[PDB]
Amino acid sequence: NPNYCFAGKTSSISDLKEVPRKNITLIRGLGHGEVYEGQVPLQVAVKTLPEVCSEQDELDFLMEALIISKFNHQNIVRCIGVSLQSLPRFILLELMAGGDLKSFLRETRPRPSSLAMLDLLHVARDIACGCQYLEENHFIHRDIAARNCLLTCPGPGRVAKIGDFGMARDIYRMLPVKWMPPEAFMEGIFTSKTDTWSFGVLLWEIFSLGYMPYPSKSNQEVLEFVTSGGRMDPPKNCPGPVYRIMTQCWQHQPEDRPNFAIILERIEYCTQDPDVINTALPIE
Ligand SMILES: C[C@@H](Oc1cc(-c2cccc(S(C)(=O)=O)c2)cnc1N)c1cc(F)ccc1N1NC=CN1
Repeated sequence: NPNYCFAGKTSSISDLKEVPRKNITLIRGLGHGEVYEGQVPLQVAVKTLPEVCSEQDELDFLMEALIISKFNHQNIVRCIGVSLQSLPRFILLELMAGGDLKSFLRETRPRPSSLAMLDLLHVARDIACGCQYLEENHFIHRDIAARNCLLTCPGPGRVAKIGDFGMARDIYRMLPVKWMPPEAFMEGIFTSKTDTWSFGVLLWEIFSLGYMPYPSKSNQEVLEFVTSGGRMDPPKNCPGPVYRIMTQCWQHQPEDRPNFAIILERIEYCTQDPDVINTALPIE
């Protein structure tokens, strides 16, 4: 059984909370291996490992379990436990009834039939807080993007959390190029400033209300665009103060990009600014 180290502490499969299979009930699919809504009553999202898999897939699954179980922060999805001693094997996560952030943005965007700038700034703050936690614990996420974030509920009290760690698990042992800084896809150098760049792209995703980054551009086109200094324009109706956070996250030199403490400070300032939060989002 392979070990996992986070924050200088070492854990193993034995440290995972094994939940008796008989105590676990599947309710319905949530999409995808496959993920189900379940009960243990505690509501859970149940990630499954296909029984037809390689020994490598099984190690990947175990490592994902260790990674999430060892985090402790309000903006990172909780792991209730695992069921690894029955097949198919389960990882049990906090059920985020709001679903993934990218689909939420698409589905909840203002129309003649609702969201405000403050809703978006709150999502941004939430994820930035999670990223700050990762940064201060020297963990590089490597794939900070709307598709990897979840919401506790559809309504105003929603809290956003980072909910997937598959890329980080792979690296611990298909590239998200549109979310990566120049030194990452060029030299394969990763640091906390890698996540800062990605957060800038997530910020664009959020204030565009769920558009794919670099509209009309392919991966290689983005690679060449970003490498030569190209940056995305502001999303429709995006306040200048918010766009300026994005452009700071996308500084070419990693040292010129803000850490997440500074990012959080800037998001907070935007939230206070009436001219920012009084700005209406577009209605499609
Ligand atoms: C592993 C999975 O975890 C979850 C999904 C949903 C969740 C996702 C979508 C919709 C709903 S719903 C129908 O209950 O509103 C709940 C709610 N809680 C989770 N803990 C997940 C984590 C992410 F960070 C991003 C996407 C997903 N998936 N995987 C398969 C589907 N989403």
